[PDB]
Amino acid sequence: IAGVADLNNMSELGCPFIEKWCEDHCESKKQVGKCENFDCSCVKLGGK
Repeated sequence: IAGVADLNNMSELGCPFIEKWCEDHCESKKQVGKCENFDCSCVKLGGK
């Protein structure tokens, strides 16, 4: 279960309705944010 056996996880093309919510959280943290198709991840450098 926890290893998932799935590739390219943090591509926003696999989570394009979720990238919005990750930007909203990581913005509060001064990060840019990205989605990993189940949760979010806060990249400190970014800009799409």
